[PDB]
Amino acid sequence: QLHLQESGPGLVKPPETLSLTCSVSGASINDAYWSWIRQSPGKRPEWVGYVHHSGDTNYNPSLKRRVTFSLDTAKNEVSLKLVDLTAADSATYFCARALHGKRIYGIVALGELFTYFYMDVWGKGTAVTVSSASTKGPSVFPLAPSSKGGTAALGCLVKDYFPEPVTVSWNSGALTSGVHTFPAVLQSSGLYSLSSVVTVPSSSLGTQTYICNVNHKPSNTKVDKRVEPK
Amino acid sequence: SSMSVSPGETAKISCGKESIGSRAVQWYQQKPGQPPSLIIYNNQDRPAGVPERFSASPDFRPGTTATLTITNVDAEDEADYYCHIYDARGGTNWVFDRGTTLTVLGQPKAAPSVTLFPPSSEELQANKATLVCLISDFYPGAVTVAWKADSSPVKAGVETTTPSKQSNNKYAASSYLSLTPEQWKSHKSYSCQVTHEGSTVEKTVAPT
Ligand SMILES: [Zn+2]
Ligand SMILES: [Zn+2]
Ligand SMILES: [Zn+2]
Ligand SMILES: [Zn+2]
Ligand SMILES: [Zn+2]
Ligand SMILES: [Zn+2]
Ligand SMILES: [Zn+2]
Ligand SMILES: [Zn+2]
Ligand SMILES: [Zn+2]
Ligand SMILES: [Zn+2]
Ligand SMILES: [Zn+2]
Ligand SMILES: [Zn+2]
Repeated sequence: QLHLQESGPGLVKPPETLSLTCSVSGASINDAYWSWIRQSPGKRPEWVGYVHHSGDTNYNPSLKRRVTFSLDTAKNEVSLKLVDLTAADSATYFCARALHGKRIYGIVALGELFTYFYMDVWGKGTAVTVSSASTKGPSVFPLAPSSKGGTAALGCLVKDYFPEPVTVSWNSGALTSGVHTFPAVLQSSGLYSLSSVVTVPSSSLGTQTYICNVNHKPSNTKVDKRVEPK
Repeated sequence: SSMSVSPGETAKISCGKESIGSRAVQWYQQKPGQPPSLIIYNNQDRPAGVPERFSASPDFRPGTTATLTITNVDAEDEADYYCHIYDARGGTNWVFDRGTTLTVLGQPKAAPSVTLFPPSSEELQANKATLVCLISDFYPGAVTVAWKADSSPVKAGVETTTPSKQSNNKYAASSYLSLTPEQWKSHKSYSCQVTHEGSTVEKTVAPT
């Protein structure tokens, strides 16, 4: 009946530093080895380190200087602490229990063996974003359809905003069909960007109007833009 | 890395580079919206709970590759697979190595629809330029994306999103390219090239 649960701040503006906790239920923190792991979307899982109350502890060379773990008996809790943050520290953070074994391939007295770890119980992880930017509303540009399938495609480029989220609709929500609204990219600038598109009968571009409606709550901004053939 | 099979069949998966010293290898499975879970440790041993259709290769000698096998594949086997390698001679890895993204087919295959937009004159007055490549309705859910200028590779100044699931179980994605107005004018064309499963689609725009 072992069970783990992570907790963290969410967004962090970096002169500050990151502090995370993990609640353990069904065992005492002095009965095992504990691990932290991190993962960016689309990327491979990365191993941060491990702690034992004996003091057999080690950290990944990638970030060894800025990270430390500690143990609190009264709360039955594992903790992580990282300093000097940049935007590449953004990830999902997992905590786990590390079991250990020995691989023996010759004569023990000649040191023909080594120690390895494997992880058998994990938490659901906590999402952390690091950003040094200030709130900013979007600029909105038109993606015009061509005059030259029988169908045309048109839309809105929603550019340079912070932070997420943004809602987008068409003709005050009276056009729900043919619409693909895509999720955003993050530039080296620090702000986001996304786009929205509709495909339409090209035999109606002279009689019909299309207007996208953008709404960005964190800056109290609303925009309406009409998209036209060239 | 990408792979697809039909229910009832057998999957074989390689991972990492060839051995130098004696090995201890661990394998890990990860479904959509979940933390990794453990399926093999110490090269061939199986933790309790794990079905017997999963099995892996023992360590016998230098020069070989770690390999995982799933017999009688069920639909719930759809996942990402990772391995974690310890080698007496090569040292300890701190990042998991990749096996594959594994799809268990329930539908016909479908090629991507692609659309490509030049930068508006509104944007050009603001002293900026952007190309936008939108990709929709493909299955299974993996593609690669390459940008080309006249007939040369680009690489620098590109951002591309992960695939995401539409409400009819197909996938979509996006790519962007950043330009100075002077760069946009001093070439003859630009292309967006999308590869699904060894097949390629291409769109092209011009300043004129
Ligand atoms: Zn002790
Ligand atoms: Zn020991
Ligand atoms: Zn559609
Ligand atoms: Zn980038
Ligand atoms: Zn409105
Ligand atoms: Zn490797
Ligand atoms: Zn070879
Ligand atoms: Zn062995
Ligand atoms: Zn080693
Ligand atoms: Zn295809
Ligand atoms: Zn389209
Ligand atoms: Zn050039």
